[PDB]
Amino acid sequence: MAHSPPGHHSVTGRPSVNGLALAEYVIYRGEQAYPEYLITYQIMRPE
Amino acid sequence: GTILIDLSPDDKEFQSVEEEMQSTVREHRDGGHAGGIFNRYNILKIQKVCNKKLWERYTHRRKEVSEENHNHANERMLFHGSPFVNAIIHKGFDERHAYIGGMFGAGIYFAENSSKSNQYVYGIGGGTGCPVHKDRSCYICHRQLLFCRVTLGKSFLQFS
Ligand SMILES: CN(CCO)c1ccc(-c2nc3cc(Cl)ccc3c(=O)[nH]2)cc1
Ligand SMILES: [Zn+2]
Repeated sequence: MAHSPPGHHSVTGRPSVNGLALAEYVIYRGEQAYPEYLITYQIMRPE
Repeated sequence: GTILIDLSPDDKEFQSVEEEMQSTVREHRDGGHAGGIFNRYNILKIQKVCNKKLWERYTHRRKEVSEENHNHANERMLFHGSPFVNAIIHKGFDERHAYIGGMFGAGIYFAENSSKSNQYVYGIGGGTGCPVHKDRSCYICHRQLLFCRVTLGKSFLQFS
């Protein structure tokens, strides 16, 4: 993995074109996330 | 050392996790190419992931970050999709779970939109889709996402 930008612990990707998209995030140390919930699902075919 | 505890659909915790999953679906610019065509999910199971060692690893790092950032971990709950979800729940996140070619550099990626993380369940760009039918829009095969506690600390803002 890469390093965080100096003086930072993560990166936030802020969309600037798609007004409806939410943010994306990147961490560079696996210790900075804990997998709290495992969600099992299917995508649903639209009616 | 991981055990998985099934949550009842009657449990407020199941309900708040499901609501975050469903309410953060959006339309994608690929028209569904990577993740499939859908507006909602059929939730089949939500399990709490319990591993003491992995939790202590997380909280140890969280304290390090907080102390570097005026006692503020900047902790979020975010989605992660990956072909190695079952590895992550047993062994934790590490460099093998990084997206080397991602737009914000080689690191581990998370999304506020559940449907963004859904694009990565079968690999980058959806790969070849589900193993059984080779369909990125499969409505039959079971998928899994992780809903993760993530320490952001001081986060570098990259505009789109
Ligand atoms: C382990 N790998 C590479 C698999 O060969 C992997 C790559 C990407 C992802 C992934 N990337 C994202 C990118 C954005 Cl912008 C938002 C969310 C995700 C995500 O949930 N997983 C997960 C695992
Ligand atoms: Zn399938």
